[PDB]
Amino acid sequence: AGVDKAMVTLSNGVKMPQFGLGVWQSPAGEVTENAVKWALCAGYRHIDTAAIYKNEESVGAGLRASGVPREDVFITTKLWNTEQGYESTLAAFEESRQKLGVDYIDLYLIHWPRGKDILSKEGKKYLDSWRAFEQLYKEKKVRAIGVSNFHIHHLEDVLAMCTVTPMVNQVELHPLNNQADLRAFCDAKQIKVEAWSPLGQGKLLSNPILSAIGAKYNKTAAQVILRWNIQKNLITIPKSVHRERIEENADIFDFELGAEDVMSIDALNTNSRYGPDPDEAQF
Ligand SMILES: NC(=O)C1=CN([C@@H]2O[C@H](COP(=O)(O)OP(=O)(O)OC[C@H]3O[C@@H](n4cnc5c(N)ncnc54)[C@H](OP(=O)(O)O)[C@@H]3O)[C@@H](O)[C@H]2O)C=CC1
Repeated sequence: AGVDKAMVTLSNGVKMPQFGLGVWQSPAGEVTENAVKWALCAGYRHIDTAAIYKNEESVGAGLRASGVPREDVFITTKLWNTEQGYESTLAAFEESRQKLGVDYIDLYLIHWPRGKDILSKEGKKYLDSWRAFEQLYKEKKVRAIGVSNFHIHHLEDVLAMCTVTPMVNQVELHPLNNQADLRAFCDAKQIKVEAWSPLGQGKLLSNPILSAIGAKYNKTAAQVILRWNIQKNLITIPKSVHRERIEENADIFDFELGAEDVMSIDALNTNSRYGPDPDEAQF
């Protein structure tokens, strides 16, 4: 019933807060430190970062600045595409950990499978990366492990070799790209789906239908999308560097979208991505 209290239980029993702050494109230094501090002070208990964002030290600094005990906060970071492989994944994990200034990381994700052309030339290095994730998990260095931007076929590849099933799959998900088929698969395999670019990188916020739905509840279009995420049982990580938007985005536990509204948002799907298609990426 609140941003600090809404949880999704992963297949290993770990409670991951359903709502988090994304920090992609938040500059290292003061901007990231403030955004993180403001989020935590507003009751967020989850921060999503990545090695490639180069702001992990700032995430750690903002957490320390907030006064909120590290044990109450869920930190996700990600292994970058160029570091896939077994020993290289272990090394990258340690680098993230030291930058974050923590003893353990809550969730570690393979950032991308890498595009089909790279896979064809270099092999599916995400599999040996997953084996490294399994060792890190065995050694209690990380509380949960998962992937990001994996389609059903990438997931089948991991499921065929894994000793631990990926616990989260973080993918582009918003009302123009609802990921219905991937969600059906992930539900079957107990893989929780987490939405990236949930506000469509900001581009969805002028949407007539969404704004009109919001007006019914004295909420903004952004708040409608995020309430839709919550009611679809998704984990969501909207990004802002602005304190007012950070607080606004979290203020979605004082209303609920009715059936017709949910239907109208579901009708918006066009399978249109703002981000790269994981199959076609040339990185
Ligand atoms: N696994 C992966 O490959 C990826 C993961 N992600 C993760 O997902 C997170 C969220 O996705 P992201 O693409 O960053 O973007 P979002 O879909 O959250 O949209 C972010 C944009 O919306 C603006 N915004 C945020 N809240 C509001 C509001 N209430 N009113 C008006 N404008 C608003 C922000 O502006 P401003 O900041 O100026 O306020 C920013 O321009 C990322 O930060 C990252 O953590 C993202 C992409 C890929």
